[PDB]
Order: sequence, then structure tokens, then C-alpha cells
Amino acid sequence: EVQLQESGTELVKPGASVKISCKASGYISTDHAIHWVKQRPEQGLEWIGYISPGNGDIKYNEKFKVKATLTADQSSSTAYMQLNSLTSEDSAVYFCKRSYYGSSYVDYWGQGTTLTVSSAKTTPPSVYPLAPGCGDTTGSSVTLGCLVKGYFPESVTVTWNSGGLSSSVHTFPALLQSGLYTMSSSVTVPGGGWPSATVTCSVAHPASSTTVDKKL
Amino acid sequence: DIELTQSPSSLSASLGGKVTITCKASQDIKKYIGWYQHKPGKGPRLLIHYTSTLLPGIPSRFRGSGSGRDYSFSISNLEGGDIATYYCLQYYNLRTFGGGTKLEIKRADAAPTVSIFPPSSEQLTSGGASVVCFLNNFYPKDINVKWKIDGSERAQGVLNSWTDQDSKDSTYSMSSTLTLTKDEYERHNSYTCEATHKTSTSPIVKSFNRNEC
Ligand SMILES: CCCC[C@H](NC(=O)CCC(=O)O)P(=O)(O)Oc1ccccc1
Repeated sequence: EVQLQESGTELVKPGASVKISCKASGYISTDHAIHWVKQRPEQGLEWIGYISPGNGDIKYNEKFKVKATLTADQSSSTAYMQLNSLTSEDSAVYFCKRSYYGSSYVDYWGQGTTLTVSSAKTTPPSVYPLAPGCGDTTGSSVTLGCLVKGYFPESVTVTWNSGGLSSSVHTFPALLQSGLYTMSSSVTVPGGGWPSATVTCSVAHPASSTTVDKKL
Repeated sequence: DIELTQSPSSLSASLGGKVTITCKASQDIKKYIGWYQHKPGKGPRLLIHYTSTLLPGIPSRFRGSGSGRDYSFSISNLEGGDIATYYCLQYYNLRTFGGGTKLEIKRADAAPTVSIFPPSSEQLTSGGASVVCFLNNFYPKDINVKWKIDGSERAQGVLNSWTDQDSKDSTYSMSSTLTLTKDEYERHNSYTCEATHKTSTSPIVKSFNRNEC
């Protein structure tokens, strides 16, 4: 039906230039202008500009005039946005959407492209076990953790106890430490003293091929 | 271009009551403003256009109003499922969105169960030491956690990240890691995690005595 299909994740080095697409199927490309919208980490949306494939005018956010170049390949109904001089600040999700006219039923947005911009290369995560030490332990519950330290790029799945311990798993979002990503999780299990089923955290990082199972 | 101030960002709503978001423009924008909903996971869903005109399928508990520069968005019954960010979007002259209202569900205050974790031996053999202090299940979001060595407040090395609000409990948890080099770590013994949180006047301090217990 009407779809705006976007380019897959672009991982790229600072200073470079990227070109991201919006493949407009299911309707007549020249009918609606394509706007591109920027989605900021944690919160916020920023309009970049639009290209109308009909009369051909493009209008940009003043703020993006030098950063973005908007274009459309009319023959294939693919509109592309190019981003010049990628700083780390352009890490973001970018979306294209066809304009909404009058009172139409639904507003069509693309699925977005994530651009993570950096000079780092693929690195397997360094996993370490976190278990409470000798702090009395004569009661309460126990909280066990695993520190997924230093990896690139984002994508790490920390399955607890090969799925068994779904109970209350907190998984804290990853943040950048010195150029790589660090992240962690915690499970709390019923009362004191976990030693019975070798609890195990298992973290996997797709781009690498890594499967670490730290139990002890 | 026209600026569009929108407030609040964060609203703690109780499920069952109403929320009133507001966007004030820099020029008169002639009722050309729209309101979007943006949950995690999906692209923004349009809710209202040209100030008051609801969308096909959008419920009438959502309502929109306003005229010159001032405009308001209203959700009469906050439903478990309206927890999203709402941006407004003028289009009287190019397009400009408001910063957004992140809604979260308001609930009883609850105090954090703190834990501190020593370096894992394997991290030491690598040459590093991250001490990690978990602050699980509290409300509200605000917690100020201090890291101390032998009573000495260390602030660099500290990495902090919070969990999203848990669907089935409505608390938030936090993780705090202090990354130090093997040497710095071996020259000190006490490491202290100190949460200053609304639920209690006195700071929640937790310390572990290095290795020997
Ligand atoms: C509030 C809906 C009005 C949509 C705008 N459309 C009109 O201004 C067209 C005239 C008409 O109502 O017929 P547009 O989709 O271009 O702006 C954007 C730009 C970026 C994201 C979302 C919408």
C-alpha cells in the first residue's frame, strides 16, 4: 500500500558525508512534498527541510542550510538527503514523510534510518560478573549484575539465566565511555543466597559474533 | 520560521485524570498548528490538525484549542496507553515543532534498594576497576547519587544511566559505575555510594570494605 521505505543503519566516520533515502511506493511521487525530520536522542524533533518533486522547490530550515542537501530521483521516486561534515552530534534517527493535505485519513512517515557517526570499529563486549561480596548476606534478596563493558556498535542482548530469570530484570541503557559503549543489567532473586542454578548472564553482540556466558 | 515554546516537558499524570499541554508561538500562526503523539518504537502518529480538527480514529478525549500564538492540547482521560511524547507543529510558515511533553505515570513515592558491587577480579587482571552501585525501584525519577572513596567525593569516572519507566510497577532504577585504574583502586579500601532521594531526608549511604571484608 503506500510505504515510504528508508535506508538501513548507516554507521559512518566523522567528517564524512552520508546519503539517506526515502523510496516512495504505493502513490504518485510528484503529488506530495517530502519533508525530512530529525529525531533527537532522549527527546525532541527537528524539521530539516522539504523537497516537492512536482514544481521542484526545496526549502530548508536556516539551521540546516549547510548541513543538508535535499534531492529526488524522479524516475524511481526515491528522495535522498545528504548530510555533509558529520560530527558526533548527527547521531540520530532521521525520517522522511510525505506531506499531509487537508483532511486525509492517516499521515505517512518512513520507518527512519539511524545514523550513528563515529571513528570506532567493531569490538566484542568485555563481560564481568557482579555478585555481592562478603557483606553479611544473612537475609533480604540478592541482586546479581553483569557489566557489559566497552563495545561497538550498539546491539547487545543480555539474557538472564538463559531466559529462566525473567523475574525482575532491569537492563540499563548503554552510554558512551571513552569512544565505546558500556551497559549492565540486574536480576533480583527471591531471598538471600543465589548458589543453586548457576545463574549466568549471557550477552550476545551481533556484529562480531560474540556469546559470552558468565556464570561465576 | 517561527519559534514554538511548548511546556511542560515531563508531566506526571494519574491514569484517570486530564493533561493540558501548551504551545505559544512567536508570530500569530492563524490556527495552522498540529499535535503529534510519539511513543518509543514507532514513528509519530498525527492526532489533531488545524488546531481543533480531530483525526479519523483519534478519540474525542483528545481535544485541541487556541488562536493567535497561544494553543492548548488536552487529554481528558489519561489512559494507560496515552503515555507518549506530544509535540505540536506549526506550519503557517515552514514547520517548527515544540520540544515535547514526555508523560509518565505519577504514583506513590518509593525508596531505592541500593547495592554496591566491588570489581570483579577479571576486571582487575585486565588492569581496571569499575565499582558499580545499583539503585533499583524508586519514584520519583530524581535521585542524586554521590561516589566517595575514603570519604573523598569523586565525581569523574562516574557513568550513570536510568531505566525507562517500568510498565508493570511504574518505578525507575539507576546504575552507577565508577571506572578507575587498577592502581588507583588498590591504593584505597573504602568506596561509598550515596543516594540523596526525596523519600528520605538522610542520604542512603552504602560502603563495602575492600576485599578483606
Ligand atoms: C499538521 C499537519 C499539516 C501538515 C503539513 N501540510 C500542510 O501544511 C499542507 C497543506 C494542507 O493542509 O493541505 P506538512 O505535512 O507539509 O508539514 C509537516 C512537516 C513535518 C512533519 C509533519 C508535517
